[PDB]
Amino acid sequence: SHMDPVSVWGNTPLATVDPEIHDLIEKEKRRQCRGIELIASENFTSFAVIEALGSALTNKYSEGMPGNRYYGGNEYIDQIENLCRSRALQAFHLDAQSWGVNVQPYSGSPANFAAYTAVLNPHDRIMGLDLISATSIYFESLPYKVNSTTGYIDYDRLEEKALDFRPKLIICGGSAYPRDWDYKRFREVADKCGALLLCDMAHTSGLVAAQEVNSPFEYCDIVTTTTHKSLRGPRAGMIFYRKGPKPPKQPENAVYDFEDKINFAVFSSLQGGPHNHQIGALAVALKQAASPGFKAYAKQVKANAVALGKYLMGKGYSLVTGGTENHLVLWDLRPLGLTGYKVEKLCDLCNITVNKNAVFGDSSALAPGGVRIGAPAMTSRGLVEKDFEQIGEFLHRAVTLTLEIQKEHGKLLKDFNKGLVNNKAIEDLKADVEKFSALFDMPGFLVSEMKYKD
Amino acid sequence: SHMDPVSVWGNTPLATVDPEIHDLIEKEKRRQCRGIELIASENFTSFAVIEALGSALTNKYSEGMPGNRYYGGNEYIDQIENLCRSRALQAFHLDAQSWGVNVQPYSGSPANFAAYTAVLNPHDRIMGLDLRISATSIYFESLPYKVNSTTGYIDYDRLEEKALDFRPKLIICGGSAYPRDWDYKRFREVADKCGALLLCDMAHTSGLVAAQEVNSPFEYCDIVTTTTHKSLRGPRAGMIFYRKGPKPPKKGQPENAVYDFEDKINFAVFSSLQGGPHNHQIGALAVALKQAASPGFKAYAKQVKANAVALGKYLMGKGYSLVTGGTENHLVLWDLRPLGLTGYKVEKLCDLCNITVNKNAVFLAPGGVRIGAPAMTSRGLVEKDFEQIGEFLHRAVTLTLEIQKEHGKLLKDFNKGLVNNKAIEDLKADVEKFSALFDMPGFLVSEMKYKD
Amino acid sequence: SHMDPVSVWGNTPLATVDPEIHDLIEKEKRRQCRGIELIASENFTSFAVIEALGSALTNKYSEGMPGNRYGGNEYIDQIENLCRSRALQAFHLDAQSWGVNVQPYSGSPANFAAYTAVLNPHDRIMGLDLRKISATSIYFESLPYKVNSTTGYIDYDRLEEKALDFRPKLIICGGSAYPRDWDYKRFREVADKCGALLLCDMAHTSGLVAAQEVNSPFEYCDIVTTTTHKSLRGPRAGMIFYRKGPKPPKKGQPENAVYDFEDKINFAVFSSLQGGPHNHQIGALAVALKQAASPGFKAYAKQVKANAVALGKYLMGKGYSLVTGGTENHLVLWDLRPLGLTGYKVEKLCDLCNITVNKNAVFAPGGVRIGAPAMTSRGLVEKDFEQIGEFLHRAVTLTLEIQKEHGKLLKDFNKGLVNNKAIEDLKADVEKFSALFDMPGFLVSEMKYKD
Amino acid sequence: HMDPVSVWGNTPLATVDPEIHDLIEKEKRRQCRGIELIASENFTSFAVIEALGSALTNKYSEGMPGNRYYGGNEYIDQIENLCRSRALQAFHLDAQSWGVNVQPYSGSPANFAAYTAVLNPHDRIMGLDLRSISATSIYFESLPYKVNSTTGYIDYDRLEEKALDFRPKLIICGGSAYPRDWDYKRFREVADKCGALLLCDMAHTSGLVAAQEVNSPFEYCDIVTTTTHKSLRGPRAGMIFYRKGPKPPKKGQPEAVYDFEDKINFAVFSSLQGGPHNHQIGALAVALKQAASPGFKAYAKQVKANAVALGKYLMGKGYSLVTGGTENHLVLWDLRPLGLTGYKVEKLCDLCNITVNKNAVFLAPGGVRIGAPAMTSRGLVEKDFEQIGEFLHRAVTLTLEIQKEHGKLLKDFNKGLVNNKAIEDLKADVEKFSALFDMPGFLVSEMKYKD
Repeated sequence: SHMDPVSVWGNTPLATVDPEIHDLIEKEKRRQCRGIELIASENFTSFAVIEALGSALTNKYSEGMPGNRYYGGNEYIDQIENLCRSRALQAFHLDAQSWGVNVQPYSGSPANFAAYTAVLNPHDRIMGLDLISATSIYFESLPYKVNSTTGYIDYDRLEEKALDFRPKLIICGGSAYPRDWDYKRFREVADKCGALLLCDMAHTSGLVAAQEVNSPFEYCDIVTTTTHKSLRGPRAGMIFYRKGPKPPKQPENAVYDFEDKINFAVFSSLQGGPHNHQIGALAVALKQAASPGFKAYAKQVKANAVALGKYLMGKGYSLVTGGTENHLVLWDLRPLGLTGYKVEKLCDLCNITVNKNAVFGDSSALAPGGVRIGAPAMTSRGLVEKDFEQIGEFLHRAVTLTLEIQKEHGKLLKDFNKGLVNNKAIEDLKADVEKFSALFDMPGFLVSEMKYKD
Repeated sequence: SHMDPVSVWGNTPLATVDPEIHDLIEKEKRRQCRGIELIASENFTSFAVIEALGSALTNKYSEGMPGNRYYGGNEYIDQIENLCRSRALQAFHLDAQSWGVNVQPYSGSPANFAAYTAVLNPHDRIMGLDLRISATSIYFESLPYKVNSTTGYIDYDRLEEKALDFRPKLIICGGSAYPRDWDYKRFREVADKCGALLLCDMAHTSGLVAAQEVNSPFEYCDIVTTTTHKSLRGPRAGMIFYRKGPKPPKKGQPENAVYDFEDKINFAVFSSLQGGPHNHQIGALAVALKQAASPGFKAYAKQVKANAVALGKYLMGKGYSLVTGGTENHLVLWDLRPLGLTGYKVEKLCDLCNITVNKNAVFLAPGGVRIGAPAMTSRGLVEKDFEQIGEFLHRAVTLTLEIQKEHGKLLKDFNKGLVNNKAIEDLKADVEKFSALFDMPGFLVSEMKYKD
Repeated sequence: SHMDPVSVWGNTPLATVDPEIHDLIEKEKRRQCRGIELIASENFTSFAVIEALGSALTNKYSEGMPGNRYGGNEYIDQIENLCRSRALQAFHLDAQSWGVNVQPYSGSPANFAAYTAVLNPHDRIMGLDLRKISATSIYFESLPYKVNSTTGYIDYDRLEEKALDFRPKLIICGGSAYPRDWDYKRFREVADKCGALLLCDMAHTSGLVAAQEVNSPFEYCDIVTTTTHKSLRGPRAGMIFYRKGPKPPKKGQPENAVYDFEDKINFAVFSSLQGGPHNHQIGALAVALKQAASPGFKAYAKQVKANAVALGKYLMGKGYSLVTGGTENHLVLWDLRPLGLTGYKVEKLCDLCNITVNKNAVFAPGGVRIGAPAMTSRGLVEKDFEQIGEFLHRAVTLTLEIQKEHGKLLKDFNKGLVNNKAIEDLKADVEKFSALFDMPGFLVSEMKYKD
Repeated sequence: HMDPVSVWGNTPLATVDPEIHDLIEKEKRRQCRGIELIASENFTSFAVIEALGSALTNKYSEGMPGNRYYGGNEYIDQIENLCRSRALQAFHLDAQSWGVNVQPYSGSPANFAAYTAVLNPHDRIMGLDLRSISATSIYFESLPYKVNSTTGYIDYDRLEEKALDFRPKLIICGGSAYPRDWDYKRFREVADKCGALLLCDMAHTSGLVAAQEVNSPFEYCDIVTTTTHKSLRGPRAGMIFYRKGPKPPKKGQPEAVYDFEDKINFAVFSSLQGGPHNHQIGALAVALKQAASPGFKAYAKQVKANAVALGKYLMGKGYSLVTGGTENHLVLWDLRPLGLTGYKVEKLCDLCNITVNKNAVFLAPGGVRIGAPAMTSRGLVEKDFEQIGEFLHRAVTLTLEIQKEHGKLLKDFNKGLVNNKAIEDLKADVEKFSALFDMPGFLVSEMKYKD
């Protein structure tokens, strides 16, 4: 009849209001620190970020335009957003006269689409790596591909394809490319065909901020990013855009027209307001990302991926491009006669989380031939090159086990699956993974206070 | 030289890692519980939802397809999303054989655009209330239907006549400033007459819908979308509900037709989810949907409606004019044109008095103000408190009119009477004294940094 | 074997090379003589036009831009130059304010090149009863404006209200079955209020327009398209007229603004003429346009309008209902609903009686559209159109009888259309009537089927 | 009052319009007193011209395929039905396997109606040398495939990779200047491996195809479109062939009929405002009857032998041909080895009554396109096409001299063309050589402008 008291519904902890969800989060906390997390797009963010994320900021509606009022109901939100904006420019070593940033998109993908909406008309032609996204529904997409021999982006064919196809936009960035990007060559191709040049640096934005990979800002018109990957932030989106005078190519005294179009495109995608708690949490992560500690983290992420890749190749496994210059290694399993799904499935049963991933020369996108392995998340748990060699040995045992099950039971998934049940070798591997994982600290929550202990 | 230990960067609380951001959040925490929050799209959600939001779920990648693995890496998020889905159907009294729900969209707006992508091709015709800017207007062909220019109600006849002429593939109902309920039956008849899909964006009133305090869109609409932080009192997140199973008897329809939304909506959402959903939103939303299904939430929803009614009765008793002369939901739309005031003038002055409202068009610069009850109600306010809010609103517009009668109707001229104004300072102080009397969900006023 | 010599395949007349087709054309020549041709879009063009249509012009390729060279195109260019200048002269247009492109194959592709030249794909278009789902409704975004459902006149206030809400980039005026003139001024005011281009498809009334017997669209429209075989009495061919030169004073228009239609229309037409225009249509149209500028053509246009009025006054005197209760142009829209007869029933009964009309929707199509241009061209005047009025009255009287003795269902009604002496008598009466009028375009003295 | 009907309507063109009469007579002379090497041109038959210029131009029909055979459409429907059955017969098509729509005004609108029937807007299309500015590139997403840059043959491997990356909904084959036959087998392979419909626009060689002198696209394509005036030697008109009946064995295909017919007819009908050109359909029926004649087969074979023989002659003088010769009606002459633009050769040939088309070779056009169909219809044979070869050799020779004596920029180069006795001498031999040959379509003996 009457309402519940505010203290009952509104101030009672999750543990009491919703024991089922609380119990599942606790089980997920334990999962995160009792296995080996090699999903290349995942990180373990800081408690500070998580605290800004889960705060009263989730209550605040704001318009979806860059705030400037700095008074009234938006006084503190506007200040938080101003901090997010400047810390963003600062993290990527950008001059505010030449670069602006919008931190309002909910996530990377709506940020990308808002950017496409700002600068393109519907059906405009777009080229990206292996490019069904809204990108491909509402625009005319055509992929460029890696060189069949080297695994690097085939820049000559990129230029020939762009000249034949005439894209209004060329997208840099990938999810599974283990090398850096020749943004200069991309600029040259884009200039030869009249295209805008945008980088989606989602995966390596943390390496970018740490100046451990080439900066797309040197040559790209627009740079978008999701913020939770190597950046180690909340799940949020950002759009960087050039400001001021255009380099010459073009009418006299041309200035970039990106700012208003992008702000309006984002604004019009933000019905009900942005996630101001994400902006607040992103501000915290951008501060942490500008620190000397974060530069060292980013060097360790690269060093860790290199050391895992050296361990794997030393056992005779094949890496796409024969190594890595970033946070991940792409492992080609075709020379073993294995599918990425099989290795991913058996790894998962041992609490090692990887992603099956297509490799060049795959027949069907239904059966990818590789696995993708990233270092950000376990590096954040404090792992260094030697720990990543142990991870290599865990992976070596998992793939070895996968070969044995396949050879014993068959390559058809139905037959392959027979070797996964009551398999002591799997159970032994899984136990070793848990003992190893349990050796490391965990950011974002206190393992000491977890509900499910060892 | 070496990495910071996990302890240092990773478990240190926000107050030490980032005092500036910690401070601004504390100031914002004070603003939320020391003023009068009438933004119709705002709520104050529960501490429990916030604890789920701010948890290790933010680290978990998932593919962006409805989870069914229940083993391995996704074991626990699959269970969480599964509870979110089932609790969603329960909160809105839906039978799983008839209705499915997708809880993966980041927010309401990409939830809507994914719904449109699933069932429409580019350039298909759409009509909505005041639908033009938005991606909806850019990639589809949109024509607005409108409210009757004298009653403020939706003109159902002109809607039918536009629909018959324009032939939309999709008709959208739901809106942000319409103070009445929706004749969804009529919308269904109009949609059936022209062959349109019928979609409700129930964002603002989903709380009342789940509590069965307003008309259920689900009776008549093919798809219902929602943002979950307004009347529903959840996190900021999105859901897409869609019909499943046999389509109703319809002339010329192929025999044994079944709805085909599920796969199309699932693929469109998945293709909009690069890097995965916000699994912390899904967990926080499963907490809100459990709270929405409580007996206390039905009573919250009745109270929201009663509070809006009673604030409206107070305003009209003072001779103010409300669009349609009352409300059937959580808001009141205040027509300020007979006062010779613009909505921005009241919004501005109110803002300076810690009363947050929204200028809003009525029936080009908006001549009205939208005022919502869900936020203040959530702090426990009842009708008599909304009459006190009414009196605060009455003082603010009285002062607004005084400023305009002394300094002028032009904007720069009006902005003068807003500096060093004792009436403003008196209202502000009184609003704060009043606001400090009420409980506040989500955090503990007691443990706040900036105390009274 | 070897090739037939040129003379055997290439110079032998049609009557020998293809007797079946020859006989078919001769039977059709006879059908055209021995019936009352009331299809409002038809005419009987001149032998001179036909002689230029069927000439060696059909062999000539030209690149498909307005010929300006006057070489291998020396003569086709001069023919086209005459065609353009006669086009301007026939419609009383200053060659400094108007240009005309005469290369489109027909009216439809002319309109679509016009749209292609001034609009982007999916741009919004409004036309009369504009949805047959044409390229206009598929590649652009179309929305009809309509006639007042009670008076049958165009509802100019709903038009404006619809255009303010829909915001067309292009408003098309002109119709196939509208029996009144067009307030182009009001159309311009509506188009100006909503930022729309204004185009008139004057296909049906172009002959009346040239003779200045109806309002001229050129006073107010940006573009004017037309097919040339209707009231204009020419070959089947298309033309696009467009404003050129400085734009006239317009609120919110930059000073010294110019029209920019010419090169976009030319390129759009050129891009649509794969393998070149139909230069025999251009020569034939040149002839028709010369004929349309004559004092005889003005009197013919007056007579077309007098004839449609006289027919309308006759049918109304028998108690029939016409949409808008009359006509101001070449046609009459007969509302058959007060009688319980469908357009198809009246249309089929007339067709059996050698009277060719078209079922037409009115404010199953419940009306018939009847036009005066074709019979007027055989020399018929008002008294002769009143006799057509009587033939039409008899045939609807006979249709109402078949439905009254056999039923309003189609299969039930077709019964009465079998071995009906009344139909046979009406058919013979129409035939004896029609046979006595002259026939342009060929010599009845040389026909194969003179009886 | 109105003119008497006979005065405006039955008088001949020479009386009504002496200006246009004169121009057509001059053009008739230009056609029989020059060398006409436009590969898209032919000289159609008098019999075709008589059906083209007939009372058929007066008849309105709906634009749906005709089936009435009674009343107003009695004879038109019979003409159309003959046209359709003769079209199928001219290309040896089982009427259960193939349908044909004969009402498009011309080739280009036939193509667009085809695309409108089977494509949605923005669907991807691939064709040879396509753009990304026809209505095709404007309303669909087009990407070209190209010929091997060094050999000039279609690069079928790059065609395959391009189609697999681009995923067209429609692949178009056919070309305007490709001097070789088409591997339709390969094209159907490529289309199946990428899910595409396969359309052939056979405009240029449909004459060769009907006579089975080149590969039949009907073996491998879903839809075949054509204009009818080229090698087919008919009227300027268009034709859409579409498959009917059982679909061929496909992997995930229900146990499925072709679905083109109703979609094609509706698209064409929706493009036919005011009705088809029924005189074109009549004239086309004549052309198809003539195409299925044993002499037409001899004509087709002769067109190729003339193209070949002119190729071998120019090649034996040192000139380079794209692909080193021809398998059809044209040769494409690569003039880049001479430092001559196509325009410079076309210009000088034109001053000599030799009409050729500058053409882009494998960025001003680097060669010229030469066709055989037109002069082969005037009866010319191999020895004569070698004489053209010699005329052409003299033209290029004289052109090279002017470029040496005056320069490469047209401004300077042009001075060589003034007061050029060699040019004048060549024109006379051209004209004298032309006068030796018959001409179809009109009697040379009866022209106004005699020798």
